[PDB]
Amino acid sequence: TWLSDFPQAWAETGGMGLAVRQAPLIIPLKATSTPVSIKQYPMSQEARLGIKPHIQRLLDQGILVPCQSPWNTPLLPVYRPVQDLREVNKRVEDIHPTVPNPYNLLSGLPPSHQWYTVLDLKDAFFCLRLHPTSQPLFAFEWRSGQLTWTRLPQGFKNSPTLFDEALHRDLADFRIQHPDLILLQYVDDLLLAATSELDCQQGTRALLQTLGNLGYRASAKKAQICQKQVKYLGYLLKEGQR
Amino acid sequence: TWLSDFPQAWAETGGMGLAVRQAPLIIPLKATSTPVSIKQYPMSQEARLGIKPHIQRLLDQGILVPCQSPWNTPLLPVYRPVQDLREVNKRVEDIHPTVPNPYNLLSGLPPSHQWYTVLDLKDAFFCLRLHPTSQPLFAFEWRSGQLTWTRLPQGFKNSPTLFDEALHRDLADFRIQHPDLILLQYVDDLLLAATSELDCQQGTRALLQTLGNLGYRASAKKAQICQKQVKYLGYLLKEGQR
DNA sequence: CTTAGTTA
DNA sequence: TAACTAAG
DNA sequence: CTTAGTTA
DNA sequence: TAACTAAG
Repeated sequence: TWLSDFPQAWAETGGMGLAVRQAPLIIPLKATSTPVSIKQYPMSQEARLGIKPHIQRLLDQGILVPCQSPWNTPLLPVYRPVQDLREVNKRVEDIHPTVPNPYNLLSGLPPSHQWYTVLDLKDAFFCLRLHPTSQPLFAFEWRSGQLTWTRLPQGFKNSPTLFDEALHRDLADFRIQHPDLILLQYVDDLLLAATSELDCQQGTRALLQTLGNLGYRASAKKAQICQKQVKYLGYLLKEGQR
Repeated sequence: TWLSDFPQAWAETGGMGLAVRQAPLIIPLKATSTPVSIKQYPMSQEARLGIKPHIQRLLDQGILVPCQSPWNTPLLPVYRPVQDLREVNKRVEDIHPTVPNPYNLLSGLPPSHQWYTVLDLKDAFFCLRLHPTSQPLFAFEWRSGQLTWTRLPQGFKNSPTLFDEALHRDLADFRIQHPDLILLQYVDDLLLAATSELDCQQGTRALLQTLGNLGYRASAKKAQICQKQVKYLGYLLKEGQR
């Protein structure tokens, strides 16, 4: 089936992603910013044990590395690790928000394309590398020393925009090679639209092959492939309605 | 002095006023109104004894009379009697508010008239009679039976406007007979302005004589007569300033 | 006393 | 939501 | 855990 | 002013 033909494209089979064509991102600070080091709220053993294997997996994957940084933000003591990056966000230069609202994005769907494929990318932000100069920005304490992210982190205010822009650059060629297909991108949520079941299945094969090649990974479990009706961005797409 | 020449004009000497040229006022109700009878909150003996001689004086003066009315509003249990006429006010037809704001009224004072007389009328509203058909509107309980007002009452939403309009009608002739004088009226607060101390003193004599004749009474105690500087409506009038 | 409107 | 504030 | 924004 | 509410 779909899973077997494209082992590289699916998170289930291809391993953790890494966007090989994308240069490691440099994150510019506002002109007056200096590092802020916020103390870690003491964590209960229950929370620590809950979070631990997630931290170990990320270390194993090279997504977290040890560091010493003048920056520090807290992990929430209440599992799965959630970092409060608000004080970092305040010190990072704003970028223009280029991610379209879903209502506007969907206006780009013609009544002519009614065969749909929906993919969502797994651990999307983690596919984007962070330049070593920007890594220390995102440090947190783990017990003893600090760890930090080598990839675009959750909770960082510019992650959705930077990811959406990176994927747009990576999929520019695909769009050109398949000028009849409709591809909607909302950060990590993709909808491919076609006129026929055949166009859709050939399109979908090409999109998966392309994604896998670029280093992105889709969720095989959640994939809606070549259906006349799909869920996308909390809409039900059917009869060309919605 | 001023007090002796005009015994009729001063509250101190002329007795309680009564505007003899003014027809007893009829107070129109809104189209859907019916009487409201609000129970009297029990009054402490302390309050009752405090209020009593005021009530007796008003009865002696014919300003309050006994009655039986389907209307009733409460006197406040916490001296000097204050009637809560809000439920009556809600049922009475609105009139246009014609009393100018003091800021606008004072704009009518030319730099040329800098000799001032200020009078305030004592118990102004009580000078205006209420038509017997409208008297029952304002009834309250006194202990046992009801009493009501035979004159325009305090706390009634249209009293200031109706009084201001009535006094304007009564002083229309005076204005015509003294076209050089400036007369400002703000309900019961009057300012007469003149070019010279002589004009002011002759004007003031005429205004007092006219007021006394019409049945209004000014406070001799508070009167500011023929001064180059006076207090009027919480302003200090001096040098033509304010 | 109750109550319409504002501020905390 | 509670507390004031100004009023009748 | 803290905190910016809304509602009560 | 207190209480929620959604977030990082």
